[PDB]
Amino acid sequence: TKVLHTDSAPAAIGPYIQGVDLGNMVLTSGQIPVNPATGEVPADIAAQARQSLDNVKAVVEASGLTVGDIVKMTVFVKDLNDFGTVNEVYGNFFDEHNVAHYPARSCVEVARLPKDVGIEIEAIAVR
Amino acid sequence: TKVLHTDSAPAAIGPYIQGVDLGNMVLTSGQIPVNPATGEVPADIAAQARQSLDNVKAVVEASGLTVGDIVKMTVFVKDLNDFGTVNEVYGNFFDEHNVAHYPARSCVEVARLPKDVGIEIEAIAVR
Amino acid sequence: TKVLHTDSAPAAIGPYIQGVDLGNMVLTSGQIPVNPATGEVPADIAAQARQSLDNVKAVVEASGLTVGDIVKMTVFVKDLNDFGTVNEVYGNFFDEHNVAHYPARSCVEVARLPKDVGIEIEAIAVR
Ligand SMILES: [Ca+2]
Ligand SMILES: [Ca+2]
Ligand SMILES: [Mg+2]
Repeated sequence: TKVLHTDSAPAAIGPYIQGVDLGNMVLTSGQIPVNPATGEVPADIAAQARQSLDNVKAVVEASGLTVGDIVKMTVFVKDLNDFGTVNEVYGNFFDEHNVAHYPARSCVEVARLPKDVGIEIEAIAVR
Repeated sequence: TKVLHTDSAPAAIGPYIQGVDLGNMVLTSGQIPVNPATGEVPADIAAQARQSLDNVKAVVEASGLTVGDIVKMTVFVKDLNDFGTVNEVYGNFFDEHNVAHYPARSCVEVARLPKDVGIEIEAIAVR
Repeated sequence: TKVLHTDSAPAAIGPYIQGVDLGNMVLTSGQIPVNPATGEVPADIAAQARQSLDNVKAVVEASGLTVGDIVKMTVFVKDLNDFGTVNEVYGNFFDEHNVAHYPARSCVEVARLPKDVGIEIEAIAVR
């Protein structure tokens, strides 16, 4: 087991690590749309969706793996009315990374997220 | 890793795959109560719980595994007040498949689900 | 695979097991803050958080592993306004167990939890 840490994902400010490498599998903590360079969250959902995805990417890359190694993700959103926009950003993100296939996924609307963000994404990648 | 696909589960009409086979473990995407042949969702929760479970079963079976190979399920519901009905159907489904033991499970009521369905279920199975 | 059972975690009263041991990984069912000795749930969120964590620990210990082997946990809460208290208890718990590092984590506010509890936690541990 190895702790994953990267300055390209929001700093772990609390009792948790950004992600963990189990050897054959990598698990990331749920990533909120905080910009790692400023500590701020963009106002619009499209930008938040892309920021969370970029954060997931940073944690996965810290293990030496790539976006294409992601096999499952869970997407928690604050409002499914924005699902069209989130899916568009989400699909485009994987397309832009030239992945062989999209990962398996679960998506649900929650009552609230940390810092009142509109989305949180956790992922599983395999080596 | 291998992509899982079956006509017995709702077609992936978004940026995701039905499930993934990691060799030792199989992970399904969250399955909603859509009838794969008609694209329709039954009106009552008992029927929806049944359809989602059948969908999960289809994805797991696509890997060559069975319902008895499921080790963990996460059940997201729209209403814990229907938990009596959901719990009945859930237990019945596993009993009908003559499993040695029920899987580990987490159940929570979410704020909303894709397509305004009443339940979404994701599963982990092992070979 | 092996079924995990312990009298130190709430009794599985339904179609599920407390946890499962897959050999290299242990998965616990979501643990609610029920005190296994009395069957009661404490009123305050701090007590509930510690009770759920102790229940998770009990399931993990039933496999032969320890708190230090926990690598990922998902924390579902009924109210994020109680998150300062939950993080406090959560960090204190791992600190008291002298873990080398905190595990990866995802935290979201749900609409409702079984028995109307304020927190539910599920964990993954590795051997
Ligand atoms: Ca496009
Ligand atoms: Ca709602
Ligand atoms: Mg109701």
